[PDB]
Amino acid sequence: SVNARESNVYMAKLAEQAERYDEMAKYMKDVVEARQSEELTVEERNLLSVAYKNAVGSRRSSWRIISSVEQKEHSRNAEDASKMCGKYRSKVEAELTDICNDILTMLDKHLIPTATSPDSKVFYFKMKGDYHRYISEFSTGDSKQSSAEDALKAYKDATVVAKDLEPTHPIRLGLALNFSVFHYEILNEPRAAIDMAKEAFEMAIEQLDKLSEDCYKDSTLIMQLLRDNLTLWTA
Amino acid sequence: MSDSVNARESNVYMAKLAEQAERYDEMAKYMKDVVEARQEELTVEERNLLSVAYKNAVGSRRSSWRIISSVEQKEHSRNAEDASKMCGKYRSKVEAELTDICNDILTMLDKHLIPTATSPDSKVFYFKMKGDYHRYISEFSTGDSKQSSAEDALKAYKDATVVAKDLEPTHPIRLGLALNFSVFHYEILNEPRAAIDMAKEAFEMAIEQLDKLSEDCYKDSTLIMQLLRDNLTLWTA
Amino acid sequence: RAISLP
Amino acid sequence: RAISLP
Repeated sequence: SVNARESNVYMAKLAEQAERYDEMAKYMKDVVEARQSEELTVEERNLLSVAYKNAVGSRRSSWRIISSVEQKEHSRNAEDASKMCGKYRSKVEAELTDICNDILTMLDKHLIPTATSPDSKVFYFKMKGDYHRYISEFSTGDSKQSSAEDALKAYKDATVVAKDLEPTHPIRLGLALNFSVFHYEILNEPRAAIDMAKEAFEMAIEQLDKLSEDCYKDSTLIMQLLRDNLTLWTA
Repeated sequence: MSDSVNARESNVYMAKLAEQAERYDEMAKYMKDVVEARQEELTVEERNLLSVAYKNAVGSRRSSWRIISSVEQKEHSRNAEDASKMCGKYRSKVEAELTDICNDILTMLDKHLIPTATSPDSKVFYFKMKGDYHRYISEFSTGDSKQSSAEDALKAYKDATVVAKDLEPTHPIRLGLALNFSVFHYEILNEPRAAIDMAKEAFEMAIEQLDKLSEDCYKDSTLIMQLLRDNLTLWTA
Repeated sequence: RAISLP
Repeated sequence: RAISLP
């Protein structure tokens, strides 16, 4: 009955070690779609995220490298070569679209509807915002507007639930981290990014003392990324 | 054939872009289309792009194979037979990819690249590249298959060695030949004495003539002389 | 260039 | 663990 689950999870772990993430993602995808309304474990949930994050991560990184060369050529009036970069970028975009749509479908149909605890709901609402954001990174015109609006809503929805978590809860901080990034890079609203990140960070600092030895570094890891972004963003 | 000069310049450009994008399977394919569509020799630049492309394509699968085999064995050692068998099936999947990629480049070598090679330089390069790809196959083959691909590799490295006798002992291509050929003896054939003898002989021969190291080469040549020593140091303990 | 959650 | 040509 639940034999296939233990086994897909074993394979997902195995593919992560082998660094074959499209396969890691397909294993974890098969866990999600099978589930009778049972919630993914913390361990599974993280594996799904790691797998999608890496599968998408590598295409995003190539996307950026390919774009930069495209604009390098465009500016050196080498038009024949510019178009070649463009055809190649589109191909990477097709892959990005597929992988993002795949995980977002799983979130809309399976993950978000079945989640109980404040933890899970924030976790999955944040994922959806993230993947809409990834689509927003390369999209144009009305695709961009659409995915921008769904990411925004997803982060808002996540923000609403997150108020039930302590200001130093790592899942609450991570949301503010990505939510502020969304504002700055996609919406081009530097003021609301700075505020959001500043708020999340100050609210956490106000409470670092009310934490224990074996728990505070998970928090500081992320409060640190928050400061690093603020430093970059503030002239 | 004006359309042929452009098609080649274009694939080279895309091979280079795929490399910057770190999409090596597609890099390999661009360079393959350069090979399959040529008149009877690739330049130094292309030859090198071809090798980098296949090397990385195969490299990530080699690295995965090793990790999966290791887990397969920890399992066997733990009497967790189910898990092992799964690891086993997963290892096969990667083996099938390796086989296809090595055979792809070997076919190009056999039918296209070795036959049109003029220079002793490029003859060594391509024979060496051929022992390497048979060596990669031998890495995961067993019994009879391993023997047959080990024999194809042995012959390619010897053929490269014969021609290499026309390069200075300090030539980077000759030195790289000795490094891989000795690695092959050690790892594939399990002949630690022939390996140590071959690396030692290539290092000593280069060192007999350090005064003849040219300014255009002494970087890559020393690098290789240093890997030869590192291997000797390891094999020697 | 801003880091998002690893 | 022996290194072949980069």
